[PDB]
Amino acid sequence: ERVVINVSGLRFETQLKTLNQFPDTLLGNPQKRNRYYDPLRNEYFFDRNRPSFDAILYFYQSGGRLRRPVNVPLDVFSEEIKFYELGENAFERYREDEGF
Amino acid sequence: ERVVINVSGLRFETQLKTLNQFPDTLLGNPQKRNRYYDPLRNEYFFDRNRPSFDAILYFYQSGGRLRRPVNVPLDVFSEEIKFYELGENAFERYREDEGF
Amino acid sequence: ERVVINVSGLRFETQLKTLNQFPDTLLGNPQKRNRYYDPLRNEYFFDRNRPSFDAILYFYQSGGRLRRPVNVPLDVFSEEIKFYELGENAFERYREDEGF
Amino acid sequence: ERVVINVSGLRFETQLKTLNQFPDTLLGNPQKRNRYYDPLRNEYFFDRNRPSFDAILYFYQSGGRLRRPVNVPLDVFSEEIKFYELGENAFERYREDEGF
Repeated sequence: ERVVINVSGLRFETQLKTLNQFPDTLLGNPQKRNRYYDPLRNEYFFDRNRPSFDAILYFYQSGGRLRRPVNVPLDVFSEEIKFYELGENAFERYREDEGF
Repeated sequence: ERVVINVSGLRFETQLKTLNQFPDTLLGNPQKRNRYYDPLRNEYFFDRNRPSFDAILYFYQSGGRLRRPVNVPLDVFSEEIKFYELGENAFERYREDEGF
Repeated sequence: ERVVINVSGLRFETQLKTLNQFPDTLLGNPQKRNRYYDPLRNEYFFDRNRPSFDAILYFYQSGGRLRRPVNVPLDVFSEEIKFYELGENAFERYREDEGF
Repeated sequence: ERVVINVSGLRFETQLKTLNQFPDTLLGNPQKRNRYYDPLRNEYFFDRNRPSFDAILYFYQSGGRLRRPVNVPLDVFSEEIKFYELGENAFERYREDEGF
């Protein structure tokens, strides 16, 4: 099943299975992701930072690799990983990787 | 209400409420933004630099965080923040952040 | 008149007047740009490098500012400015700006 | 013949001839690329990293120039060139270019 995630007009596509492998995240939990469903467009809409999302989707595609894009600052990216609820395990890895 | 902002073919989407929170800017003022409405496509069209716009929309989404993308030079970005009329408060913060 | 330039699937939009201000370039010369018209899609198609094009269109929008994106290497960008026939005046400025 | 390659929602377009010049790669071999055909959308779908793909398509357009985008880390890019089966000749050049 193909899913369309619209981040501020930038459309990402993936399979439901890709998101569902991390069920304790916003996009992996139907109950949380469905709060963001747009019934008019059959998409999930986020009125959020666009350049961070490459990395949020790749976290799922890669089975857990969390990497901040260089064109996106630390604090911006930190707020997005928290919003998408990637988990304390992933936040720990990220924190070691950047210093703090 | 969903808004489509077409910057040189790159389409951004946001909510009207997101833009309207900064009413003393081009995109937050209906009177100014409507000069750029494209009645054929039901979008606002800007024939302008594309890579700067991520940051112009995120200024609204973040409630005021103004950040220059690294792939975009200082002078290019400076001209865009002036064009979008982000305000002297925001221009001051930006100026401290980059030197000048 | 709105123009759609499809660079390898990345669609850029501008006005004809924007391109026509530099008539001695590929995109500013109807005779040269029309070799790339796609009658099925009513677009100009280039099966070329995508990240360089932001900067090729901005050269026209800015009235002549030629800048290489940082995510695009020198030799890649040099080949694109030559292909788009931006002119020896612009190529000189670029050459000073990068060394050689 | 125009081909649409959908990488996680980012659509790339090229000509079949462009891909077919490197027949010993995934995208240059009909038998391998067709495993990824999406009959509902008449596209080839890859649920993969988006920022690396500029460079994978440009490898074909340029007749062999393989370059890692700067916004994409070494290990991420290395996994994509292996997946797309660009060849040991190209992997050797890449390895010299980055160290290892």
